Amino acid sequence: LPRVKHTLVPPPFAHAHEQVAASGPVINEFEMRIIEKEVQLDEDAYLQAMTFDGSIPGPLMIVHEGDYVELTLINPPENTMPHNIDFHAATGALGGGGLTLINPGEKVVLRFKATRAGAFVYHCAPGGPMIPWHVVSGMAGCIMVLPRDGLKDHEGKPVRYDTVYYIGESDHYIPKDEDGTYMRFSDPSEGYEDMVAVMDTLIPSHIVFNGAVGALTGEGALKAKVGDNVLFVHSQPNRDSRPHLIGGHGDLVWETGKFHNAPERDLETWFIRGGSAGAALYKFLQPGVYAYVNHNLIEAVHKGATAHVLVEGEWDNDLMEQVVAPVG
Amino acid sequence: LPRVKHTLVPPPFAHAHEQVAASGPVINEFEMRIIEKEVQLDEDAYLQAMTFDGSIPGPLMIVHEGDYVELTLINPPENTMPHNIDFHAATGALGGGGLTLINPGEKVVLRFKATRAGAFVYHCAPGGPMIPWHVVSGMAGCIMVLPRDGLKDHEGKPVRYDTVYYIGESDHYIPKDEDGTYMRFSDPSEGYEDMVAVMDTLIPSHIVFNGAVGALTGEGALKAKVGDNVLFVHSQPNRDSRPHLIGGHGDLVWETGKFHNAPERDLETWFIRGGSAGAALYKFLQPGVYAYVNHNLIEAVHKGATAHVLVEGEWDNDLMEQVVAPVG
Amino acid sequence: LPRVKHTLVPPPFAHAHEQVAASGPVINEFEMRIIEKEVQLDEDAYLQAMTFDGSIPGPLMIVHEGDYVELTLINPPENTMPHNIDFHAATGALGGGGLTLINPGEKVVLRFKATRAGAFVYHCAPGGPMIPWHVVSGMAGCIMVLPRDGLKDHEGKPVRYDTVYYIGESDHYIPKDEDGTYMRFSDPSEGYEDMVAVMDTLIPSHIVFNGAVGALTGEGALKAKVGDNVLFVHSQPNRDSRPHLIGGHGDLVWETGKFHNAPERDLETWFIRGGSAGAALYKFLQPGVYAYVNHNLIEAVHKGATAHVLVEGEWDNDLMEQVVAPVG
Ligand SMILES: [Cu+2]
Ligand SMILES: [Cu+2]
Ligand SMILES: [Cu+2]
Ligand SMILES: [Cu+2]
Ligand SMILES: [Cu+2]
Ligand SMILES: [Cu+2]
Ligand SMILES: [Mg+2]
Ligand SMILES: [Mg+2]
Ligand SMILES: [Mg+2]
Ligand SMILES: [Mg+2]
Ligand SMILES: [Mg+2]
Ligand SMILES: [Mg+2]
Ligand SMILES: [Mg+2]
Ligand SMILES: [Mg+2]
Ligand SMILES: [Mg+2]
Repeated sequence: LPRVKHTLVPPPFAHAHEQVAASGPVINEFEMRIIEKEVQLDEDAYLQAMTFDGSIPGPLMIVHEGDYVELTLINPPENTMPHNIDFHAATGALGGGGLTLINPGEKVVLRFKATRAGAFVYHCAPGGPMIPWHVVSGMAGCIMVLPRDGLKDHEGKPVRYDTVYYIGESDHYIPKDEDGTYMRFSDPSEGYEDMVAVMDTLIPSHIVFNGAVGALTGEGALKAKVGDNVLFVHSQPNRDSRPHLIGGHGDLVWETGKFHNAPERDLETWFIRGGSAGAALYKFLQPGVYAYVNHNLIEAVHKGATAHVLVEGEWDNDLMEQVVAPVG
Repeated sequence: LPRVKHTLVPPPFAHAHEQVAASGPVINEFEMRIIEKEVQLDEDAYLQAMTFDGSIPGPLMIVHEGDYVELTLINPPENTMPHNIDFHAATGALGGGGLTLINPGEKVVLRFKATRAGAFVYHCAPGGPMIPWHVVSGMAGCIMVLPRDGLKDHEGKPVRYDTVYYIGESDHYIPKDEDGTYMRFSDPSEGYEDMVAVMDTLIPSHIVFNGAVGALTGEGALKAKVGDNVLFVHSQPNRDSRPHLIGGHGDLVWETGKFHNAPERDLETWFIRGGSAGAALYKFLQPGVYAYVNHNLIEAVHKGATAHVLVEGEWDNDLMEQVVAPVG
Repeated sequence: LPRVKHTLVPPPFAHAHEQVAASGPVINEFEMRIIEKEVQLDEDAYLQAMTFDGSIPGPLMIVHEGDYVELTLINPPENTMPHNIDFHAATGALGGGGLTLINPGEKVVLRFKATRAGAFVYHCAPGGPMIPWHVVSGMAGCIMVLPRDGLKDHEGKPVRYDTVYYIGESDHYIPKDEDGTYMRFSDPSEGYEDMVAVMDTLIPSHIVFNGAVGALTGEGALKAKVGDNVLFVHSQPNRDSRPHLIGGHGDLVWETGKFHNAPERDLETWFIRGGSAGAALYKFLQPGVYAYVNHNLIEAVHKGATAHVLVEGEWDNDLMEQVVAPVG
């Protein structure tokens, strides 16, 4: 088969691809370097992170159903921990987890057949308590396996997006001093026991998009134009989420994220199960600011799960109009 | 278009309406007054509440798909906070949030087109941390946008309800003294910091139907007759719920709440995503008491999420019979 | 109608049955003894348990749609509490709860018609705060009501399983000393107040399959062969779960668990609503170890929600291959 080498792009963006496969099956070649580093989650909150390719989430991979995926995974010598990868897209050996365990200083190449269309989580899963710990330290991303003929709606009609944004949502469990301020450590291992204690409460200290509070707001805000069909691919490798586009809807939504299932329509809020990726298509109809949020609003605002979308275009009074301005 | 002025009715009831639109599109006129007040949630538990029209949830609005909605929203001078409204039913300006911010002493009129059929949350969302806070202080309701030709099942057959009940479920975060008793404040602002601390744990002190523990039990119990088709419209603006009619089922269920999607059938328990409204139709077959509950039973019983339904009619031994009474 | 007496088998196994009903409607006779006993959840963690037939979950019952179910329920004199049973499969009297309350020393026989196909929770529900308490002390199981003609897919095609495994997931709330170690009591009543306090946080101390941490790992691991179609019936009577077969998928999934609804396909992770049972069919394609987990990985690993499946057969390099072994 033809081989195709991809240059991955950081989230929320996506590497160059075509929705309708331009060729028959190919072998898709990707490479990622595991990067262990402390990352700033919020003003005075840091995580001893473990990442695929330096980002949280790991970068989005896009292939077509029936293609193969060959991932070269590298664990540089500066790292402290063994690591591996579990593709929920894959069949066998714990999603690849059982064939990809690498020590600092090693690399591995895994091939699998992308036999099933949909957005899928990939995540580290070295074994035992290392499994949740590596995930909640940021070690998860997404691979999107498109049907060879592109997306289809609930009636089998072809549908197309102008833009895909990959929204990786991640729950983190940063230990706190008695006064509520966050603790700092020299490395992930030093912080492990105190993190486990937070993990055991099941209460995230932070729940973020693109690896930090406000990553996708301000200068990081998503951009679109009236008329654009935007696919929002949303992963959550460990905990549930309930995405909502404030001022919009999900025109077509695969909340369980598998493209041969019929999508639901007109959703206000949908549901990403912890350990999965879903996808929602919306055509923007109005200009202005939108917020894309986890609609546990405490999770959205206090914990960090809020992105903004800035949309340019012409306002439509038929859809909405302020008939009487605030007055009194 | 014709204009129609509605008199809203408190939950769990619904204002006068027809399921199959009697006319072509109309402009529906509603008015609500924001009422800030301390409300009793339980025997020794009070909330500094912020309400639409004095109730938790805010009252149910019912219109048809393609109609317009013109809401006059009033923030009386006795109130302390600015407020607004986000209709998840609406397209643009943060659901109307960006066009409806009003100070105490002001009123505003918003128009929007109800372009999408389904039950939708409406909720206050003034901006930033005010957003979760106003919601968890009780500031949310529901608008139900019926298809012009009424409800249809999974096969496109017309279906009809005898009764709609609006069940508004709300999670609250009342601060506690060390001994577990609940704190009281002079106004919402005074209580804000202590409430944020509870909010951050993500653990509600109370989860209630119709604004208080036992609101829909005892004298508040819902009523029906064997043979009645009852639509249970269930909102939860901030947190997930898993509704269950004890002794019954969901005959037709739109758990994501959007009527053009095919409903599921025969459900024991369904799922309302935080930030959404769903709807379930059941035809009562047996008389007696039923409980309608969030089936996290701790949430149902300890937190307050239990309603009762008292059903009159004739018992059917073919469905169930006590063959041998307790004996020994 | 013919009467059929069943010998129940402990979970995760299932009593002898046929998927396509061999006869027209029958009356299915089951008997269960309530057993109150302290059970070991983990190395140094015990629960004052209340069980159907001595197991957590209670044993799986399997009947066909249109059959009757006659359960003889026995509360031996050594027990301390009244008990009853609520079949979510049943119509009327709080699922049978209102016809089955029995004191220690009593027995009762309930008949109901299994009018609806699907997997359903059954659980104790004596009344008031006894309801969540008996459930979280282990008092819940499942009845699976198969369509008379067996399972059908999203296109109405007959499908068949080789093996059903009943995975009962249960959240428990064991009180802790200040140092984080677990408390022991002489009986359930002695432990009640301290358990309520844990219940109120909504944070389980343990979340287990088949009644204990590691029940379904090690010697308890599930077994299958490449090619086997295994139905995983998954109940959670009180709290949500998000099941995942590591290294596999859900080929056909009824996450809300009602068989006349079309299943979704190719799922990575699905969702069991608290208070329900769902079911997922998978055909094993690769040999080796799999883990079946709640994909809140903290819940899976720290809390106990992990089962293993050991699969024998021939490896398929087309699906997955380690192209370059760890090297460096
Ligand atoms: Cu790792
Ligand atoms: Cu996984
Ligand atoms: Cu407000
Ligand atoms: Cu909203
Ligand atoms: Cu009991
Ligand atoms: Cu129940
Ligand atoms: Mg690179
Ligand atoms: Mg400090
Ligand atoms: Mg469209
Ligand atoms: Mg009025
Ligand atoms: Mg006090
Ligand atoms: Mg019917
Ligand atoms: Mg026996
Ligand atoms: Mg101790
Ligand atoms: Mg198949």
